[PDB]
Amino acid sequence: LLHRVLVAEVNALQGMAAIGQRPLLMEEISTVLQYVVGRNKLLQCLHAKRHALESWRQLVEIILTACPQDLIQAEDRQLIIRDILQDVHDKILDDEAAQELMPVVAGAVFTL
Amino acid sequence: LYKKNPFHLELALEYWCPTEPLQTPTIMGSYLGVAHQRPPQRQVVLSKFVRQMGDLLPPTIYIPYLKMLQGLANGPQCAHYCFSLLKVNGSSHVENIQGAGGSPVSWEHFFHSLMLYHEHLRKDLPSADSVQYRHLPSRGITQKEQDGLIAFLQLTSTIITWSENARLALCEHPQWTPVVVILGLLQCSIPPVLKAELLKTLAAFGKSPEIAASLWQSLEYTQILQTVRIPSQRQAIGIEVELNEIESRCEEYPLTRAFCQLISTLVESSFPSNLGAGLRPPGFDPYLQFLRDSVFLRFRTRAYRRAAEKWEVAEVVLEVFYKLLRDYEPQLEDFVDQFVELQGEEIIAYKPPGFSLMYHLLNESPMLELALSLLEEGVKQLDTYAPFPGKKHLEKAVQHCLALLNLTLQKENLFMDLLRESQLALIVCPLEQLLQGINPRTKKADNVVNIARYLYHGNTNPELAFESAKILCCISCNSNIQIKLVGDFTHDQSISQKLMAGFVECLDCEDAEEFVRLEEGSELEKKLVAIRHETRIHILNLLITSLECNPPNLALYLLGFELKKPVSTTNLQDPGVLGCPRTCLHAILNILEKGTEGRTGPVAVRESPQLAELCYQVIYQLCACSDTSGPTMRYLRTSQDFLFSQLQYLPFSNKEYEISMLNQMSWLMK
Amino acid sequence: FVARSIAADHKDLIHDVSFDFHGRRMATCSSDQSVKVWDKSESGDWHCTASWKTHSGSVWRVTWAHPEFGQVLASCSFDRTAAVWEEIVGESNDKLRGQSHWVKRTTLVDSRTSVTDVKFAPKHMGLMLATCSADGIVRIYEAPDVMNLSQWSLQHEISCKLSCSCISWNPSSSRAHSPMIAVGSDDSSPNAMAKVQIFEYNENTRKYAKAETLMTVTDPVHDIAFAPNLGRSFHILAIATKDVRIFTLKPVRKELTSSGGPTKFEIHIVAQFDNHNSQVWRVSWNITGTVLASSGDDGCVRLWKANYMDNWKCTGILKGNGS
Amino acid sequence: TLLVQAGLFDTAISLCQTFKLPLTPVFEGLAFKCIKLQFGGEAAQAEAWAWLAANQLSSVITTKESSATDEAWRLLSTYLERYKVQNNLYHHCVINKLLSHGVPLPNWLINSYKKVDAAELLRLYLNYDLLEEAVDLVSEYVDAVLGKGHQYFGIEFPLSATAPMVWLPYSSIDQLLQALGENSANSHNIALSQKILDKLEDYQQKVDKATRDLLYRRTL
Repeated sequence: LLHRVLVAEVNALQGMAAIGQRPLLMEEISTVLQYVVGRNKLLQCLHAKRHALESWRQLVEIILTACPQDLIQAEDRQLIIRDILQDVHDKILDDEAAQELMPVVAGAVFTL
Repeated sequence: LYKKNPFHLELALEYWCPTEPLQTPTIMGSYLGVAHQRPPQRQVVLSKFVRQMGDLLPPTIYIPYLKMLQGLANGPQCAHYCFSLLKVNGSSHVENIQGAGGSPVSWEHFFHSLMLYHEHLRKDLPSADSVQYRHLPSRGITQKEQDGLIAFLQLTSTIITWSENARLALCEHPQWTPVVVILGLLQCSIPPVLKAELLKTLAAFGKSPEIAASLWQSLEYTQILQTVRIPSQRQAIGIEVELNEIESRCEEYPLTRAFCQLISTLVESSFPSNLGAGLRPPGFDPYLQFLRDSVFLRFRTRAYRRAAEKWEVAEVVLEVFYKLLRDYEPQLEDFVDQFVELQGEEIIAYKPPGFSLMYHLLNESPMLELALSLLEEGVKQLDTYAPFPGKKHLEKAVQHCLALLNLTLQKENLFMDLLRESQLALIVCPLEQLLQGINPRTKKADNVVNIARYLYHGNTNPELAFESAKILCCISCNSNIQIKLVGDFTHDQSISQKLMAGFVECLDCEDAEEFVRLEEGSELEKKLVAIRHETRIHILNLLITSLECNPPNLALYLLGFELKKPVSTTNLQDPGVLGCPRTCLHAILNILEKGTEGRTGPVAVRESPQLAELCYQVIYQLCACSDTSGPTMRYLRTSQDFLFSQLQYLPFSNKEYEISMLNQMSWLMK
Repeated sequence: FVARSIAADHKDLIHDVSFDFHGRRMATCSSDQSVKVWDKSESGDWHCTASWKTHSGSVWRVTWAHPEFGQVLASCSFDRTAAVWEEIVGESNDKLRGQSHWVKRTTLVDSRTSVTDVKFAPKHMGLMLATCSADGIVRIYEAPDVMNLSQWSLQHEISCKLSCSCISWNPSSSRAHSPMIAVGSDDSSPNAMAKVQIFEYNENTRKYAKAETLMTVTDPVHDIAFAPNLGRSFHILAIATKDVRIFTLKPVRKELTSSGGPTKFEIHIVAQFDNHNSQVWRVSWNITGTVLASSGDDGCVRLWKANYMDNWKCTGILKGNGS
Repeated sequence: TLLVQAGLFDTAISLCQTFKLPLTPVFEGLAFKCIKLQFGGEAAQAEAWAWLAANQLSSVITTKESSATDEAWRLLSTYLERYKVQNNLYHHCVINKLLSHGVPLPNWLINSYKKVDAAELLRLYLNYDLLEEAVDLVSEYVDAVLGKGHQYFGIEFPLSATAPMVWLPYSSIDQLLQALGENSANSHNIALSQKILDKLEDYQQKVDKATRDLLYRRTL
């Protein structure tokens, strides 16, 4: 749709100058479309990382809320939660870390 | 021999030799100045043989030589070198307009011959008052000149089918004017076979859009189809008579097939929106009326000397309709009645041919009867597994028929909402619902069931199983229709067992995503593997969308649930156990089960990562829903141990497919 | 408002007055067959720096080019001509005592009847000059060089099929509105149901195609003006007739099936004002197109503005006292 | 013919001038470059500058364009106004090339050719079935002979007993009235025929008076 719309304007530009600029207008349409393919990859990656973290959080919280207390003892259950908390924290205390994950991460740190 | 080149190899280039350097300025990637290699002795003898069999050609070798040149003109360079030979064979006869001895295998001899036949045939025209004893008119073309003209038209048509330069530098010629001479000969009383090779020569010329735009106005001006029917005129004129009075007299149809092929090129170079203006309302529909109401709706009526040609006619008309619906996108002005002044009266324009096609597919039309009773007739021949005359043309005529209905479903919602905003006083029905209309032959709703029967041929016609699975995926989106598909797919248990087989047969097929990337492979094999893979993806999407539709749904049938009980009481079992059929659940498991013994983990997680992502999603839906989960979460442990045998291979790892692997892992953790 | 006054010493009725682009010079033209140029001193006075005969008829308008084309004037006449003039520095030929340093570079002669109005185009179109005349035609002339202003090419004749009284170019510098010219008519015939016509340069034909016709302007028209475009998605057009009128002209977005035709407008009357109690003889806009001025047989210039609700109202009356 | 295919038109014209050759292929080939352009894609629009800049158009002026395609039509207009000595043939050529390619004629080309022959234009409109533009061409031409803008049809002097005698293409007008009447089942073919007939007596009563006014000035 974006390609059809940008090409429609590059047909609506009725002039001598626009006929001469038409190659460069298609070339700049090519960089805009490549950036938008990048934006679509970014949104699908930020979905997939977040969907995986939500699925992992769902698994951890069933191990904690629904499994019997006589299948993980009072010390190993504590070590598993102490270690998971420290690993779940460092991946969000690093400054490259995606902000879309923070509502899942703090949501896990609360249950932990 | 050289007449086909299925691997593009231009091997006829040993029979050519460059007399002029090609100056193609558009490759900018090498610096090795290879100075003037001399052409090899093989090529220097062969390109000499092609020339020296032209030396003083006797009338017996003439047609063999034109056919030898037709085979050797196959390919883009082969055509340009043959065009250059036929040019050099003429460029010698200057001033000496009495010494009749130029080459009879040259462009100028051929176009002058066509102009002379046009000049003579258009002069014997019967002035009415001459009612007395004529002798036999010794001016009709004899078969030796007809079959020579056919050989030269077929040579011309091969050359211009390939070389862009050879369409332009013949149509540009101010003394050969080939479009005007050929359309002029098509108005004359010449045999329909010579008219067919003339129309094919126009169909090969009409590839260049500059030629096509002038050809559209030249066709409209020459009335070879009569678009302007005069109120005093009792007889039509043009191909609408020749089809119904000559071809429907011979039981062979070369003229109408060549006309459909001419329109089939001239749609892909597009048609002028003002086509016919001032002579009639502008637009395409007079050509669509001929192809629909005089060709297509009349292809099952006619008798045929070639039992194959009944299908050779169906291919070339459904191709034109497919192109006209492929490239048309609906717009709000299609739903506004544009008026045009014509000889002082205000008259509405002809709507787009794709709007005309949408309107004729979104109603209980004779065109939809003929489409759906072509899909029935197609399966009804194919389910014999036999060879039959014209089989490949029936398989294509089914392919274009499926692709038309699929293009309707892909554009239907937009067409139906632009009709709601414009408030135009038409009625149209969803194709999802017209496909459930009572087939007048079988007296069942079996049109969708006959679409789904192409899946039982998925190994033998993957291009029919692909469009079938994709059409069925689109129709599965309608939660209203799901409950009825379960009825029509289970009312006949013998058909239901073929439907279950066809959905499983496409999924358990072993072809991997690897073969679409390996550059060594054939185009046709790469294509067929990609078509089989899309067929799996559309079956998994059909299952995914169907599982979130309320029970009973089509996925609960295809996965093996007991839809004659409450779903949660289903006793799922392994294939063959108590006579359990193999189902899409045993296929979705097999796709993920391959490699679960291996240190490398599951095969589809590596070799089909998008197939694996969708397979884990179906298993998640079958475990998250209340009434599948009881049967499923039993079965996955009692027969496959599946959650242990898969979780041992976490995390999954490839740097290309991160998004898909995070989603595979997302569903397995869920 | 505060008024300063100048004795104009024209030997008959003045028909028009026009500022230069900077408001530092003004031109005035008369029935005495003259044009005068007056320059504003750096002391805040004004002085008549040139005063010459331009034509053989009464002069009906005078107009300036944009200064990227120099110091160029155009004037139209009852003798059926228009003339183009350039101020030359240093060419005052003493051998011909009492000629002007404003040299006539050309005379346009193609009009069969009195040339009623003359307007240079918006500069982004090039050095173009429109005229109109009582043969019912608008003519568009064009210089192939900005220095050789003797050469002017007639590029378009536009047939209104009614007498022409006034013309207005659309001042849109935006490449999303095609070049437009509006044309008024003095025609007193009751047979011609509309006295304003609008021509778009429908690029897809090389021609000023008629886009619109103001079917509510049934009464004769003396002057016409498009409002300078403050980014608006719609044009505004003022008209001088039996009353003042203000129209909006909003382009209808073409759906992608309507090739080769001109644009079409959603047109409204936003205002109609009788308050002159008499005919309206000029309409001109301030530099931003937010305030209209208009004159009539009441001996008042009246000022008109939109309030914050687009209710156009009269805001001021400039009137003579006779003291 | 090679220079015309390249688009080197003013050097083809310079060669026609050194060898007496007819300019007809130059005008037909430039019209065919305009036709290729008016149905032309984005490549053909860029290809055009590489021959437009060859034809010396360096004194450019803006705001004159056919959309994109444009300066091919101005070069063609300028050549039809520069080379006036044979101007029937070069208008007839360009119009026959446009009509054989279904292109609606530029109104500048029409109102240039009306000043050269409105009958060779009316012959072309009958050769190409343009019966409405033929009816209104006759409707203007008859009124131009009655002085209502005579100069748009080249006419020095409109119908008067003080002028040369006038002429009209009645052969083409009889054929236009037949070409309308051949479709007599249409009510507006009858109305277009009446629009000619009623106007031709409104003209011929004035030819009768002008004849009587003239005979009374060659018998005194």
